[PDB]
Amino acid sequence: TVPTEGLEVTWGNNEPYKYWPQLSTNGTAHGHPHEIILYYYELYPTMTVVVV
Amino acid sequence: YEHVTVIPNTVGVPYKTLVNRPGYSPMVLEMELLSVTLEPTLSLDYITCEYKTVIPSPYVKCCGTAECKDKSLPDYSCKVFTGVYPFMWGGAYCFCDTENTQLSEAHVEKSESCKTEFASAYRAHTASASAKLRVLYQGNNVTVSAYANGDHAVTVKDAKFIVGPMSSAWTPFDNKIVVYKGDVYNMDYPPFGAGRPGQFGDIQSRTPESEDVYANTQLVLQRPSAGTVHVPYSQAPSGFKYWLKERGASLQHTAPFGCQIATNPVRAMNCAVGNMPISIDIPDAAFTRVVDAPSLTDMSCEVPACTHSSDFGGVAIIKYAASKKGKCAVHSMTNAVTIREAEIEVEGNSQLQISFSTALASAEFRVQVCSTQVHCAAECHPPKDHIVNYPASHTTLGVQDISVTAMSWVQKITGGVGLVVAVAALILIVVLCVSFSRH
Amino acid sequence: YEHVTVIPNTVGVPYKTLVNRPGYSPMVLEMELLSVTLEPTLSLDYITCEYKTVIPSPYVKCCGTAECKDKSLPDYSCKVFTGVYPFMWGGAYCFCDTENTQLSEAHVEKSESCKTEFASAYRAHTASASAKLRVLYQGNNVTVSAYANGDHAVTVKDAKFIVGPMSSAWTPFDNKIVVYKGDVYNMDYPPFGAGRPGQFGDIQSRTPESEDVYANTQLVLQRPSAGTVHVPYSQAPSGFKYWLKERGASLQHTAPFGCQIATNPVRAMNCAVGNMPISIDIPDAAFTRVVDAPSLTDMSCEVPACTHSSDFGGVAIIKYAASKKGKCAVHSMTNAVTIREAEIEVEGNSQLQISFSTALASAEFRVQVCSTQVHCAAECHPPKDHIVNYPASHTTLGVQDISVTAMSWVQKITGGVGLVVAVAALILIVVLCVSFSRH
Ligand SMILES: *[C@@H]1O[C@H](CO)[C@@H](O)[C@H](O)[C@H]1NC(C)=O
Ligand SMILES: *[C@@H]1O[C@H](CO)[C@@H](O)[C@H](O)[C@H]1NC(C)=O
Repeated sequence: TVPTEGLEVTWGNNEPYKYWPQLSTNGTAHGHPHEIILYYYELYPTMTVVVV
Repeated sequence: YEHVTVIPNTVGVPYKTLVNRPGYSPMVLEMELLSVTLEPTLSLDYITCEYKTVIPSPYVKCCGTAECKDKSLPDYSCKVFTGVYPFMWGGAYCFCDTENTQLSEAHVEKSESCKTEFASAYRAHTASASAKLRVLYQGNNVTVSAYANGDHAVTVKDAKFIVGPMSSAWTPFDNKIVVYKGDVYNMDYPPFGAGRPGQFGDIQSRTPESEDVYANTQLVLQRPSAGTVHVPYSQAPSGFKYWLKERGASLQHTAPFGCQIATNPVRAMNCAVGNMPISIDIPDAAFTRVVDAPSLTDMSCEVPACTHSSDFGGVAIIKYAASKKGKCAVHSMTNAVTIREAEIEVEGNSQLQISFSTALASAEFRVQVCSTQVHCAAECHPPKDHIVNYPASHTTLGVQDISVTAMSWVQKITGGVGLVVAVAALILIVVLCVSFSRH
Repeated sequence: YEHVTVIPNTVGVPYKTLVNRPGYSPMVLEMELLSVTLEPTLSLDYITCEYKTVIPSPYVKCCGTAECKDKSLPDYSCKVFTGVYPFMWGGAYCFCDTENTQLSEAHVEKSESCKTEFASAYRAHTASASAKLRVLYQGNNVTVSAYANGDHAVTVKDAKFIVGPMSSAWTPFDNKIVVYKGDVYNMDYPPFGAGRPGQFGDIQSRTPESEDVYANTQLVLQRPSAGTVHVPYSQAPSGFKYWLKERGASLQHTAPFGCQIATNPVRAMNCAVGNMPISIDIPDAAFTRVVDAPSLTDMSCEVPACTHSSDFGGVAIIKYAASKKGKCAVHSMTNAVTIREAEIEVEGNSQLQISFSTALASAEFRVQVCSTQVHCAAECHPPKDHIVNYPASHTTLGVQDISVTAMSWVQKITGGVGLVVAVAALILIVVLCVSFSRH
């Protein structure tokens, strides 16, 4: 997995393949129910959702 | 401006700073960090390299008992073995029969392989911070390596900058650190004179050219068995072979923040931590009045399409009817969206395309296009691609971002909530008036 | 066998220790600290040497004007004065008179004294300790230097000298230190680049070989007097012209606790503060059996004159009954009184005569006379000496100090004089029985 800072992987003498985390986060909608705490399930999962 | 800002300590992020000089032409400038060089205290303590178990030539006292010659040698050891037998080409090396004794001695010294290859027990603390920086000012990509501590002022084409100091003074180095030809390790090497035998670091001299070696190698000279002429001993634990077996977790690869090491002298390279203040100076020579700047009328920014992401996360067309011709700036005022190209040209009744990036879903945008403040609204998109190499710090937001409709759902649900305390106040005033009117 | 002691950190005062293995006759040995030299770890920030103001032969542009070239020199300065009057041996120098202008230039660079005569602003750091120790090893003085950190083990003549730690932690130096050629000064210089004219930092260079000379002179030129073929410049006071004459009290003189400074390299010697432990292990080659000693009996101490002083506090006679001839130890059971005699050869049933030294008003104490016990008493007298050139940690005390007989004067006045309050206490039960005199 990737943290928020990202991972730099390194393989042999070759280049350190850094990765920066893509914030893709697309499993939500707006709809007739809420689906915006679904956005907050994507962005910051499991925290800032206990607050509501 | 004497514009002193604090840019985040990120190598390769174009910081777009705003110069709205008072009643002057607006001017957006680019900066880009290129190196973060941190160099700690160069305090070499002592050395450790290979030794040499020095065995001198044995001393066979033929028909006689040799006695111990005390020689002040490191790990000196001597013993005269009694009842030996020597032999050579033509039988016995001695005419003597059974009173053949044989003196035998050995010791330890430094090795000559410490000519260039050795290990440096070494001390280090607070680094001398220096950094590389390229400023794009009006098509001028000037660059400068300055001391990142707030002491080294530098002017280039009259543009004045005092850089630094460093905000987070975090250090990846211990005091007692040992140095190999490309590496450094945080490890308590044993102190001088008080070193442990057989451990990596028993061999201890002060400078690499110093030969005064304290070492404990434990040469217990064995007896050569029967008639064979050699000098067996208790075996010598060579620390310097398995010094290199415990390279392992290299400080190049164990540093946080993506820090890089490069020894001799020891560079803590590119710490992605904190931020950095910087003074920004230029005179009014590139600054005409706001009316002498081309004043934009008919201003309208509109986002046709945006997928808010680490790429070019959006684009917007601005239609305008400016006053006149001029290379004038463009500054996004809302901090998430940042303008990709700091200054544009304007002529009058025209329109042009800007590109930018953010992460707000319902993106609000406000811009200083060199005369005027123009608002844009948007509904951008979260990305669907997966691999992005490079960061995007400008897209990032805090813990509070707007919804698309759920602000209204909040003040629908956190809307009428004091109606219950309103009728509770009704309860309180009716109980007060009946309790007081009756008593 | 093993013998760990913590002697006080005293430069140049001996220490007697009662070394003894379990089972044999005791011994008293002398050790002595000679020097505690604290070497600070260093780094040069930048240096300062004398500058040199250099002019060209200036340009006498007769009949016209020729503008100079805007070169980049440390305090480059240029001015083409107008209407000048060049003069030489045959009257005026140029036949053209009125349209004579004169370019003039001036700059400042290093001087030639910077090869060996220059001060240096250093960044000082943590200090490294070093110590000197001479032990009178049974009538044999042997001396060795070490680190006084608990971390420097040396062994020679069966003396496993390992010190304990520097119990203090204080260094007499701040990072901002300057040094010139015989001395150092702890003041805050301006850093490199950010120097001030007419001070430290009037001219700034990192190394003498570093050619970045941060200069601050403001040598503004003037029109010459009347046709005079020369260039006048303005005021520029320096630092070398003033502060070398008023650096004043070097850190040799500013030193607390009696520190001393010493260059090449600079180091803080001989402020013995704190308490230094030493662990020393000695085998049974020194200890001899108590049957090889005489059993001293019927000891009685008689002090004809004691005087609580810094020097030889008193003299005593020990009536002793040694059983035979033999060498044995004498050691008082308190640290306050110090017999100057350590290992005494005794012969029989007679009176030996020794000295001692304390500042106790009456030295009442006990001495292990070679595994036998004597109790000693000495009415000491007021010290008639006045000034002493050496300090006296042998006669030193704490605060729990004992008088001649004034503690018995207290015992007179505290055989409690509050026993009348005990009379008041014993009538408590009778007044309570008056309360009980009915019921
Ligand atoms: C100038 O710098 C910017 C950002 O630092 C970079 O994108 C651009 O390619 C540079 N141009 C030249 C000519 O170096
Ligand atoms: C040995 O040292 C003691 C004190 O440590 C000193 O008084 C004495 O003179 C020294 N003797 C010799 C022979 O060095």
